[PDB]
Amino acid sequence: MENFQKVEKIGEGTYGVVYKARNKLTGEVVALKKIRLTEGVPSTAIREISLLKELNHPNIVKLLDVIHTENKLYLVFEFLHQDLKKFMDASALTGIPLPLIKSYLFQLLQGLAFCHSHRVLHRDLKPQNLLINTEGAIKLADFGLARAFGVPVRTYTHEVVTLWYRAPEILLGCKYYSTAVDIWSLGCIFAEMVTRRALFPGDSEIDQLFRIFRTLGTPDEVVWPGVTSMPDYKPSFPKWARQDFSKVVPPLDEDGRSLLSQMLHYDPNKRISAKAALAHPFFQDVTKPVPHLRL
Ligand SMILES: CCC(C)(C)[C@H]1CCc2n[nH]c(C(=O)NC)c2C1
Repeated sequence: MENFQKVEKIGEGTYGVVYKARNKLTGEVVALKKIRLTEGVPSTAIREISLLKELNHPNIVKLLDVIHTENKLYLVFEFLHQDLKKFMDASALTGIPLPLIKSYLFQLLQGLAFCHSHRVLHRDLKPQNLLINTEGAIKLADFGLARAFGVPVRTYTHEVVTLWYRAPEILLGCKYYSTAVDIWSLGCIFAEMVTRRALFPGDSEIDQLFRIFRTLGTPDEVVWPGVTSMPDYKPSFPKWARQDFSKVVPPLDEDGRSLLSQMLHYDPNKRISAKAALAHPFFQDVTKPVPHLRL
């Protein structure tokens, strides 16, 4: 772009670099993602992304514009001041207060209920693409399209993609993702906010898969019909017994643990939907606290 002045690099996104930029004309502060395209223009991929501009909801970071020019694809996002990853790190000694964790989870599920009702999947939810503001809101950002740009083994910067929040069906090679993959990721995020430690910190696809198995038990046809016929399932997978759930997220009350267990069901069909999750008793006393943010 030429109508933008970089303020600082927000990071090396999954497709390109992201800068905090000022719209030299409007004075608007935005998050600008630059995706390098090499020759064959991704018309399909480009149209999918563009439709995301109509996806407007209080818990979704607004995609202001999508500019394809000079073999580059620019995504202009509304700017929020901090991501959940940084907030979680900054809250590591004291932990995020439960009422705030609950508020964040509730809002994220409202956001997912919204995109899912519009047939939009995120596919790569993680603390890094969950953005928060001073008023207590948290918003989903950077919806992916495995249906197009697939899933680059490594972001444009040769950087390692995090597998910690990946649903088991994706790891087992399912060709078709369902909205259930986002519920799984959010469940993992919820656990992390609660314990202050990643639930399944795998450093490889198989390690990711096995860490899940070690905690939730190796899945079989009883809990997950069809699992043994999945593309990457191997009858040789070690058979781990399911761990007592009270050991998984200790500080969490029973309502929180029951909701989490439902978000982490192996069978995508048994996994709770965002809509049903919003009705869970865990949210009976949900409120909207203000986070203490250091910007
Ligand atoms: C790949 C796009 C990512 C990096 C997730 C951006 C999505 C949109 C966005 N808006 N603000 C921020 C921000 O980080 N602020 C401090 C972001 C992050």
